[PDB]
Amino acid sequence: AIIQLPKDFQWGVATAAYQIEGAYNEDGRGLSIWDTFSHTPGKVRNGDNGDIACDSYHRYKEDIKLMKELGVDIYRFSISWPRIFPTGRGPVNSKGLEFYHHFVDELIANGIEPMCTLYHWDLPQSLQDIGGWANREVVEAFVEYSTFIFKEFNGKIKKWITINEPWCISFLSNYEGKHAPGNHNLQLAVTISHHLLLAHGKAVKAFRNLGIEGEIGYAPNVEWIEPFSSKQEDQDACHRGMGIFIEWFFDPVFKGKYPDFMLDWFEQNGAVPEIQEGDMQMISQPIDFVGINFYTGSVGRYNKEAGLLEVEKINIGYQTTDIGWNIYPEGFYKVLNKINNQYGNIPIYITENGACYNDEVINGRVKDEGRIEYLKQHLTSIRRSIETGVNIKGYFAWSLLDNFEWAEGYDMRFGLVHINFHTLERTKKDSYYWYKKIVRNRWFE
Repeated sequence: AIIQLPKDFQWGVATAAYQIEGAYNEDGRGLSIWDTFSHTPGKVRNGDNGDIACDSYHRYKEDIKLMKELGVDIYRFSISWPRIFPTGRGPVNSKGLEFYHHFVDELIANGIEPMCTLYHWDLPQSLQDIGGWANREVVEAFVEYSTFIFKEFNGKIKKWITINEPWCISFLSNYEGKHAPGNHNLQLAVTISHHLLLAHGKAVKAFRNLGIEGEIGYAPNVEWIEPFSSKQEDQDACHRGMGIFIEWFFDPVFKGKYPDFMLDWFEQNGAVPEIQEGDMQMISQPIDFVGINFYTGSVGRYNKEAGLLEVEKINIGYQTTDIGWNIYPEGFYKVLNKINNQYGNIPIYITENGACYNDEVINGRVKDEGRIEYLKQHLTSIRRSIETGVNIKGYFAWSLLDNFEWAEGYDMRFGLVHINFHTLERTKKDSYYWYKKIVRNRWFE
């Protein structure tokens, strides 16, 4: 069966600063909460950290050459906030600011549009010292940082993401404690989630006010959770299971409200977001597009002992990637429909989609056919979604390079390009060559 993507469909790859850059204490860069966290005993598998990573701070021209051969239209990357403002505020670090000027200019020189994520989890440790995202001064510090970057790049970067995956920044980082800074407190996570939406809306209003050229959105991750049965308790369990990703972070942006079923559930569990007057009006700024990060899904069954949301996620027969995530391309199609039906025809970029497969170099080749199959399946769901009328503009494969995968360290590879983390040698995988052909041909079988 032939799958054909539209002529105007945009192809990209995506990375994040702390995951690839390295040079963590060079050219004036201050520490982030992920520097602190990954050097804390027991927080990252194998004691990995992002001190060196792929060393893409230095080798960014070698990485840009990889992308021109690949043929992508857009490159999604992030800016390290503590590389621009080592303390989060105050004096600009000139070497860090010029690094991204050299990068963006060389990108455009090679014919690649930049898409910039302002915040991809590397909060300056100086700001975490005063409470981090729990402190509304850090929200303001984000606006001032974004404003600096907007003005600094108004000619060159025309696609912008404020906050990447606020669900991870808040709940995964401050309730489950698995990501930096590693707290375990539901009320704190609930309030931090509100502050991230506030930081986003303020960054958006700044973008408008200053008349920056281009378009701006944010990049939530979402899952599809299919009800185990028609029983109401299973329907509600899945409503909650997806609502923590979708309604909780989309309703404030699109409808100016938090969903009542989530508010009531949180309240029964002792948490209420601390909303100050004018917050909701500031959150609900109009955005140009939404970035969807999608990897996985499941079937959900009500179970009173299944965590806070009381939903048991069941693998009813999916393949899994090497990090253990269900492969559920039909869920991808369904979740995009859910979003289109609830929030309208807003433009959508798939700002992340990819698979962990830990395939090694053998005779100079990486035979990662599992990754090719994953990409085929999710690009098929995107084609189905476009035909159903979802306003999908492009696709970013996660990731260009194998990189530092947060609490999993270097052992969980997502790249199209293999990285020897001892030698920093790059090796194009089979999926790189496949993606290259698909980006050019715009069809596959």
